Amino acid sequence: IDPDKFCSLCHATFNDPVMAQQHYVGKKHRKQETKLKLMARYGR
RNA sequence: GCCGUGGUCUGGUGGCCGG
RNA sequence: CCGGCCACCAGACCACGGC
Ligand SMILES: [Zn+2]
Repeated sequence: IDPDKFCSLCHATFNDPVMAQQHYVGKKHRKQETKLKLMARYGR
């Protein structure tokens, strides 16, 4: 089953089931949110 | 010079789907 | 066994900031 998904934190779109889950628990996403969150939080 | 994120590329493993 | 897909790990390259 292929459920469309989107990684707002990385601007990446998903098509495959494992394609999404694998990325959500990945390195290039967890640390990505860190820099993104910092930018948004510091942008005030 | 190193450190942290990001992106592509290079190699190893696994899963999703079909034949 | 083969093909479309993602992650994890390390290397090369570059942008930013810290020391
Ligand atoms: Zn992500």
